[PDB]
Amino acid sequence: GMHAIKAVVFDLYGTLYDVYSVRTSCERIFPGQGEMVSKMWRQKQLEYTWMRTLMGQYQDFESATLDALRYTCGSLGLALDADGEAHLCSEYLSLTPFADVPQALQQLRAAGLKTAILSNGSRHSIRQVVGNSGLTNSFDHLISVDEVRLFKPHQKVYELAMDTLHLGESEILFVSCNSWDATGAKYFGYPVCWINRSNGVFDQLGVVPDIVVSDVGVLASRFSP
Amino acid sequence: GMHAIKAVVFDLYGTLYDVYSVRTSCERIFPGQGEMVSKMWRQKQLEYTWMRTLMGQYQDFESATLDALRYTCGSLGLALDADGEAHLCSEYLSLTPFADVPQALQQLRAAGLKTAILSNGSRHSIRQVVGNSGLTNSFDHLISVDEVRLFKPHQKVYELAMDTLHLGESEILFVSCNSWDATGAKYFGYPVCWINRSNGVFDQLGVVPDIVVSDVGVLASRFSP
Ligand code: NI
Ligand code: NI
Repeated sequence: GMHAIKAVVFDLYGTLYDVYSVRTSCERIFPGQGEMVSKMWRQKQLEYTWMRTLMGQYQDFESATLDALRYTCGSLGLALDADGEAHLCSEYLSLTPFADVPQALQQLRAAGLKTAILSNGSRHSIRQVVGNSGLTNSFDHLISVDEVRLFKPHQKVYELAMDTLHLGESEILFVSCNSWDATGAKYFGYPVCWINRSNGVFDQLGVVPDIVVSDVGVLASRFSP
Repeated sequence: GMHAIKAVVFDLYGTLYDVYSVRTSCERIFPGQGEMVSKMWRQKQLEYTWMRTLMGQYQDFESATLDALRYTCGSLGLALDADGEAHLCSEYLSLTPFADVPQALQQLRAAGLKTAILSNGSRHSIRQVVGNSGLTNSFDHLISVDEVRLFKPHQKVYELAMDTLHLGESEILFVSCNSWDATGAKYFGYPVCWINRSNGVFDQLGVVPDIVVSDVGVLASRFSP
């Protein structure tokens, strides 16, 4: 009556879609160095979300992406012209979905559950990545931190899931591959499922995730129509 | 009147003291993985400070340091017992000052500049780092984030320098090697010095620092007795 999961809420980047899709195109421009440019870019992208929220300087995710691209190349000593910048950025809008995700999502819906994305992306960025993958019909709501002008893991961002879904905290399973994000949402109050894709270890940020699985299809296997 | 620099506020970790001085202890305990352990430990320490602040779950710098150390080891498959934690964690209370630092501090006071540390450190960790290196006399104020229960670069942290100095925003030159920290102060309102020791590039977080030098020694040489 208040205690059981009714909605599954996903982060977008790194749980549903692979942010290192962009390595292929970094590789073209910087031969030999696709992994490392793209590993740094993502890291500093996440850092800039954190720093701007802590500083009171919100700028949307596309902007933070560019700023992080620019730092990363200057930092690594690499020239990138305007056309490079433009193309590598446009590439964040067409990340590949992880291979378990489409079927996982059909089964979550088949088990009678609402589905939503809660993400640092702009409204546009989210619609591009989901739209470009053809999984537009798989989600009931697509929620952007645009709505509050603060990034994860600010507590006002997690609040948007329950307010959009009109559900209690215990009714929402928040799902993420990133520990620090599951941890934010758990402190907000949602039960949390950590996807441990990599065989790693949870953050020591004071909280143990309710559910741990190796992939979204496992998560899906947990529910019954 | 209220437009000229009167004090120099330093941050501690990575500007005054080398956070990688723990490297030799780490390499002894984890042979062949000591640099990695020292890099990741430090990076996850920073991320936990930013995470706790953003999630409203403050815990002091020493607690963060232990958390990060346990994460780091779990993540690398390195086992560590209770005594090894306590050992390595104690090493962080004894960081090594950069070469240039003590004499640069003697030279900045010799100009009638007030001098403070404003640090993410706890009241104990600050005293212990500054104290064990015998530099306690060179600072007029040791200020910890403990008085606000908020880590950098939250704007309330940067406020404490001007309140404790009883000075104007334009009369404090905040000095850090960490551009994200220099960036946070600048949005605060203080003029910043970015010390660029490693020879890199400043964050694309929308501000440009006011002075750049390569050393605190070089900075000290800009101030007349
Ligand atoms: Ni119930
Ligand atoms: Ni003046």
